[PDB]
Amino acid sequence: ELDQLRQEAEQLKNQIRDARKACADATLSQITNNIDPVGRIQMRTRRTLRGHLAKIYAMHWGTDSRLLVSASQDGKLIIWDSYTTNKVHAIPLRSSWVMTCAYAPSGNYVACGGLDNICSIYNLKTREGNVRVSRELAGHTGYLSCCRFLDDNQIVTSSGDTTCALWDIETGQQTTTFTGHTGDVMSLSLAPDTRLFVSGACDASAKLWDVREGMCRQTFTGHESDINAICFFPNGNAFATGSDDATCRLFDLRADQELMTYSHDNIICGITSVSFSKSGRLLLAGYDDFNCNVWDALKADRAGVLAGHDNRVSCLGVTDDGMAVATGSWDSFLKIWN
Amino acid sequence: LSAEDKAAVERSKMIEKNLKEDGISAAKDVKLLLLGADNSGKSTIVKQMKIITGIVETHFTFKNLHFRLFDVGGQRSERKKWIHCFEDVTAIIFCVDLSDYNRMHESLMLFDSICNNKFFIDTSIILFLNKKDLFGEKIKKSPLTICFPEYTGPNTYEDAAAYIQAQFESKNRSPNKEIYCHMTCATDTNNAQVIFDAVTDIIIANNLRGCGLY
Amino acid sequence: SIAQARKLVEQLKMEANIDRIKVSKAAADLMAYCEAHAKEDPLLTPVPASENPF
Amino acid sequence: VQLVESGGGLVQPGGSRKLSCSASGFAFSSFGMHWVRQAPEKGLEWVAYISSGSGTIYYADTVKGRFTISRDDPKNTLFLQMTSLRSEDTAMYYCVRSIYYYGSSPFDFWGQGTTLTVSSDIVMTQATSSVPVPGESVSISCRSSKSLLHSNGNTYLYWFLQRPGQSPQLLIYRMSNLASGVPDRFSGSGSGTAFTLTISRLEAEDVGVYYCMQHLEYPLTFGAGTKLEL
Amino acid sequence: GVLILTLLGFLVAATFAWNLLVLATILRVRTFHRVPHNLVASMAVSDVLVAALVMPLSLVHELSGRRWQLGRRLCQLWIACDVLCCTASIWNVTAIALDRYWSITRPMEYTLRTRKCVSNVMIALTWALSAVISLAPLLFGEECQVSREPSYAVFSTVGAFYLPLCVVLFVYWKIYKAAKFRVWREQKEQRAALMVGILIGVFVLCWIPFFLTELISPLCSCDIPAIWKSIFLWLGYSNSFFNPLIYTAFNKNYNSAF
Ligand SMILES: CCN(CC)C(=O)N[C@H]1C=C2c3cccc4[nH]cc(c34)C[C@H]2N(C)C1
Repeated sequence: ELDQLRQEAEQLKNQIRDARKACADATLSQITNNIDPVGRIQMRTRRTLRGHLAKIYAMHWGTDSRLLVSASQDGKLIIWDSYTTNKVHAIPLRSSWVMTCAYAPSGNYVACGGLDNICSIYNLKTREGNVRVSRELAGHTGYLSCCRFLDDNQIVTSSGDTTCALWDIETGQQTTTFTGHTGDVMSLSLAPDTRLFVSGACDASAKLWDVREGMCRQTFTGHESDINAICFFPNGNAFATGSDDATCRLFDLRADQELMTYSHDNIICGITSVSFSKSGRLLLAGYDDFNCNVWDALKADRAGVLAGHDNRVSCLGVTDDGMAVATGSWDSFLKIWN
Repeated sequence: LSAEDKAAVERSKMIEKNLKEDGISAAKDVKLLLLGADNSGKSTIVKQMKIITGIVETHFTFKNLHFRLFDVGGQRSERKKWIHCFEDVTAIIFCVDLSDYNRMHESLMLFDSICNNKFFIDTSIILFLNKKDLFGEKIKKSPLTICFPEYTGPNTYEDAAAYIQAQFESKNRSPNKEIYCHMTCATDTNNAQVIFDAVTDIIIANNLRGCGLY
Repeated sequence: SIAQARKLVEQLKMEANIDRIKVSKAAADLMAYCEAHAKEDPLLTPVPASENPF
Repeated sequence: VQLVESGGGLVQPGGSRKLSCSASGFAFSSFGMHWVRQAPEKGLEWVAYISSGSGTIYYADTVKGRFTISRDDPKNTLFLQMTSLRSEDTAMYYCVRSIYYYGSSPFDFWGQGTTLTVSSDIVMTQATSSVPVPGESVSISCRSSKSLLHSNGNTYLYWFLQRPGQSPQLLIYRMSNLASGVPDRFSGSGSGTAFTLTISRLEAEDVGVYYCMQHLEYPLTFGAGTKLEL
Repeated sequence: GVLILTLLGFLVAATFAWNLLVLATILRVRTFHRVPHNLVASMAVSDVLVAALVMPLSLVHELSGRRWQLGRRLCQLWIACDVLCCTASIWNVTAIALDRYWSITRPMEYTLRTRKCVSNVMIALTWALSAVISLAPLLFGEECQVSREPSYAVFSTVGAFYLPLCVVLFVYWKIYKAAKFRVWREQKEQRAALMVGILIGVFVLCWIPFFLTELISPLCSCDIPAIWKSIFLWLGYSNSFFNPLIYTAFNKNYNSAF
């Protein structure tokens, strides 16, 4: 039985590959061939926020499309007012090694985490006119990579011990644990209906999870290196990923396979972050060569370049109303484009 | 601007002063990275360290400078995903235990990756050889042939220790990096002086290469 | 190893029995959403400077 | 949160006194502070204001050159020095805290005052002076001499309630927003120069005097006050 | 003789553009806003000012035989611009040497705010001193000469070139000893001595021939042919060409931006 089970595993893998082949009749490039291109897209820098003294690792927009938070290796969290470039809050962090941050949809909480292996929750709206720590979540055996809010009482985290978890803030415990990855989980993304989420790890694969039952639905493998970023389509039936092999790919859920590949011969550097537009016609990616490219999501053609940084672009972001794009970098600066 | 808009602008100015003060108070520190296999003497490298499973930070003060030491051994994951967080440190401290023939060929393997890393092209290394006394008493039983098979020489105390030092220094292939080596026992107390002198030579060399001499 | 291998086989079976649709149908669905919301995307059609808050 | 004021008493005309206030339960250094007085036969009147960091000081036109305001952060104390006291200065003096950033709620906490006895502005008009009125709906009105709608899209109108034998408390800020710890039956609406406050499903403990204040520019002005009686 | 007019014009044009490019790089590029870079900017400004107006009027004087044939109240703006704009270059070289000296002998104490403070003190006293040495023979006291008074040829010459020369020689001797003592080996040692030889050699032969005559003639009793004098004068001017080469051409962070 120590070898009979292995034979059945290879048999089921071949059935899946043949089933996907039968569902492929035409490519997306063939279908969308008779569409006028979007053209040339040029964007200018409208704001430049200063005040950080080290590398910037993460940022997140608010649901009101005016407020945003950012994290840096100087041990500070800063909340900005993008319209007037005013600083609202500056929260000192106990551990200076930070890798991710999040902003609650309601607007009353923020999240932080890093090499300490604790996710920390901060209370913004309270008496005494100051920000105080509300909860410390412990239980991961590796560094925290990403975190996202579902409500004011639920949060999902990914870590470097090849697991994902869902927590209850008041109790301080984790209700569900998601397992199956082989390498370190690096990125995470939530669906608009918040009933499923997708993850990508260092085993060059992506998995679809069910929040309630805590099971695994589908697995996607098309890359050749580590996966760093992931994002959902606004419709909710597709997602995109970025890897270290200088390539972005688009995956479909109902067809359960890959649809498009975005690549060029002049790029040999990795991809740090990806994001979509409000309509879904544009895909934005940040690279290691200090730039940011704009792709046509339906025709796999370059449209524009955003070049204003002196070091590596670490993070991206698009407002809920699709009016601006924010970028962060290792030169302690973050800019707002339009 | 309205009455409340002017009040908000004044709040941002005070936050900008606190941020400026904290940056000044942080630039006058020396950051060092502590690496090595388990049971190599990392925890007791300096007698007067004070702690201030993730990352462990120990700080001590000497002369007038402030030293910060970071220990990362509790992260059993891929180093390449977080090794870039320590790109701007002054130097790297490496510890090797000479009484253990099992950790060998693993300490050498770990030393090779650090010395040939993309983010550490021009970072010097301060190398510590620990437990020389117990290594000397052990050599009367195992003549270093068990650990290193390709060894031919008079192995009393020195040619054995000289061989180990030559093995680590051969891993460096670069003209802008220097390796500092020192042998310590379990009772030596002048470890802070050795670190102080090595850092002083590092800053001098960095200043010459900024004026076109090296 | 017996326990580890049994779980792997029990996972492949669940993923190998689902309902899949054609690529052509799914490609058309991706198109239709784009022209439906094309006129409400400021990054495609920039708004006049009067309505731009940046 | 607690604010306690000390001082007061009987002072001869032409004299001088000093008033103090003590804070406990919040961060005193991140708040601006105000002084507001209430004559025995009048309503509320603004006096002075000192900013966080002591960078800005404002005075009313009728206390300029006579009164002084200062703060002490290590000891958590606010001061007020008065000289050349006339008979019109007899009132009860309150101490109010306020914070200023995007989305905040200034004028949110008031203290219990101390009594003192001595032997181009915008005009806010509240036409109603008394209304006899349970289980019903009432509406109050306030008027302004100039439009309070700024070019940034904010209307700077504030409401307050003063129960008998108590200190005033905040109900509505910026003409629409509802303060914390206030039942949802209070609502606010209006436009430039015309404002209204609506109370639905009236209950007990809602009796008292209601005031409208503007925060567009200094000095800050109040209304006459409308009284609700059973 | 015809090509001589073009050759001097080539030196005049190249110097003005070369130092202007240096100023643009420091102001524009954000990686050159550090403490060790404000001093090199101040040297470029002095070399620009020499090439802009000091050199072209010198050619006209040389072109117009030996006589002036121009109006007064203009050479007064010409004599005062040859002493202020040339002394600044000499004293900016000294400021570079002193900064480098203290970065090698006191590495843990000459850094951060102390380095920024002392560097800005030097950049001020280098300009005030040249103003004093230029306007003193005007505010206090045909062919437009500077001064033949012996009371002035032993105060400006010593106070502008001879005193800085002693400081520069002493500093670079200590740096050479420090580099050799602190330790492949043959290649590094050869480069260390070659770099210092370029620095001292250019600074001496470009100024020492003219400045010796400026001291002997007002004290002794002897004149020199105008042929020899003309060659000497243009040696000094030709130091706003090497300066922006040596102190920026052979450094990496600069050549990176070409
Ligand atoms: C334009 C004036 N003329 C034409 C008559 C010159 O012959 N001028 C010479 C005199 C000089 C001088 C003399 C004494 C002290 C000094 N400190 C710095 C200098 C200087 C510069 C030096 N200049 C470069 C050459």
